[PDB]
Amino acid sequence: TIDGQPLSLSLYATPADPSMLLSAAITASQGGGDLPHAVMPMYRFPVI
Amino acid sequence: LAQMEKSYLEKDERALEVTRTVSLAEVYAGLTENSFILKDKVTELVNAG
Repeated sequence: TIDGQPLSLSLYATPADPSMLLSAAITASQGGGDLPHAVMPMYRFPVI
Repeated sequence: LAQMEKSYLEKDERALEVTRTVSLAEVYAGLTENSFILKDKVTELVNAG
């Protein structure tokens, strides 16, 4: 203008949106229990 | 307790049950050092206490 102020208005850039935070549960896989060696005892079946 | 119980069950075997009848007169006769007859030494030591 006569005073130095601009006629055409300014551009308003869009701000960035807040992102959505993500989490996860990674999982493991260990081996199972393997059977030991069997020993024969001295007692009968109802006692053992 | 379960450790000691499992060890007992794994290490327990049956038996070998031997009865040995021992006559002391035989041992006193086959003593090979101051051996004696039991039936005479008992009356000796009873009448002479």
